[PDB]
Amino acid sequence: TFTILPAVDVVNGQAVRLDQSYGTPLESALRWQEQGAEWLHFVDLDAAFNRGSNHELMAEITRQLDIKVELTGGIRDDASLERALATGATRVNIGTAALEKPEWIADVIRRHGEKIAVDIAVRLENGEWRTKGNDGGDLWEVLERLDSQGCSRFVVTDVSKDGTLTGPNVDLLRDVAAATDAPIVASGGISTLEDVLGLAKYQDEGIDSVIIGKALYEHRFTLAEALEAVEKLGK
Repeated sequence: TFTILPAVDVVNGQAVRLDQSYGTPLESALRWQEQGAEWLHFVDLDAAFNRGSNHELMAEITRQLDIKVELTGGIRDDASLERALATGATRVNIGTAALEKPEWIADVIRRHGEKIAVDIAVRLENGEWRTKGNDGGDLWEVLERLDSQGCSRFVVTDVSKDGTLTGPNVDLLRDVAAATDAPIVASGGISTLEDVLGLAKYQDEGIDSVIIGKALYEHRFTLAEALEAVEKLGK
C-alpha cells in the first residue's frame, strides 16, 4: 500500500457522492483529487452486469482530468477491451474472463503489457484457496500460468472481507506476493486506518496498492489521513 486507490462505482452515469445520494463521476473524481488522490479506481457497473456502458463518460473524465485511472467492469472479449482502452484508462482490469479464456488473456497481455491487470477473486474452501471464478481453478496454478504469460499486475480479493471489519487477508496477500514477480493490489476488506497500515508494511514484498470503497464513503477515515499515515511509515 505504497499507493491508495479510491473506488468509484458508476451506474447510469452516476456515482455515490462523498457526503458530509449520487452525482457525476467527474464530481467524485474532483472531490478525490482534492484530497491527494493520484489514482482512481472506476467500476463500470452497467458493463459488468450487461445493462449498458458508461465508456463515453469515462473518456470525458480522462479528457478533462490529469489523474491516473484504473478501469474495470465487463472486459471480456476484444470488443469490450477496445472500448475500455478507447476511454483513455491508464490501466484496465480483467476478472473472470481471464480464467475462462487463458489463450485470449495471453494474447492480450502480449499486446498490452502494463495496461493489463488481472483481477482474481478468491474463496477459501476446505483448506484450499480456489479462484472464485465462473469454477476457474486452483489459485496457485492460476497464478503460475498468468505469471508465466507475463502478467504485470494482480488484483486479489478474498471473497468474505467485503463485510468490512475483519481486515484484508494479509497472510494470503503475502503468500501471493512471494509466489509471483508481478506487484499486487489488495482489494476487498478495508475497515480501519490500521488495515491500510498493515498492508503498506509489506509494500517491499510486492503489495504496493490498495483499493478502498466503503471505508471511505462511510467516513471511517479520510483519504488525506491515510496518505499521510502511509508517508509516516515510508520514513
